[PDB]
Amino acid sequence: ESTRCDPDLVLSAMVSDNHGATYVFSGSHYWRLDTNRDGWHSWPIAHQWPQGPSTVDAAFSWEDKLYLIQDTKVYVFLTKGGYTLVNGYPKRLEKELGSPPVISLEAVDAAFVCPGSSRLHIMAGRRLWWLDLKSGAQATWTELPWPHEKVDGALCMEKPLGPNSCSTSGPNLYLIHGPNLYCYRHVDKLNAAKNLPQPQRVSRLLGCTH
Ligand SMILES: [Cl-]
Ligand code: NA
Ligand code: NA
Repeated sequence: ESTRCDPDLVLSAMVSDNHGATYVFSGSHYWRLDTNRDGWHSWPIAHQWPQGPSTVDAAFSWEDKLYLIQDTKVYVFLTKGGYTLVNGYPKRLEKELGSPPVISLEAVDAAFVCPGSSRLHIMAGRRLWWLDLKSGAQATWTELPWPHEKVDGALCMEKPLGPNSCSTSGPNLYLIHGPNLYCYRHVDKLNAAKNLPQPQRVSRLLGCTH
């Protein structure tokens, strides 16, 4: 194969919840990879995020909150006992996270927060920033170097995506672009890299024969 094993499949976001549930988004649908083996059925976003966005451009989780971003709107859900939209959401992104100095963002491509950090990393185009989630809209975005010109989604977590990790100490840092899945051992490796790393294929991750 379905959209899953399609050569034109493009993912739009990745996120994992405080409980260990990992989701990969493709526009208006998603798949759940941390199942056990509950088919490879792709669900429409509303399946679990009843009142969320139509499509997801980026996603992250911090604490017991799961964030979904659509264009310039952010949706924040509590992961108490099922996802509940937070009162007052969604909100303009600048109202929640502030803004980079010289740019006015219209869309965001990827986001991630590594375990045991309150530092949100956000990417748009060939730019990558970090900001402190503890500072709300007053956050200062610091531009970091990296080797990517464009990404589709990102994810930082202790367990590996697929059978093998690329990090012995910290959590695995994953960036996706088109059919590729890249893994970095730490954010510093990401900032220091001059070439991209051998990618793994997303299709294989999605349970395809190739
Ligand atoms: Cl993302
Ligand atoms: Na994205
Ligand atoms: Na993400």
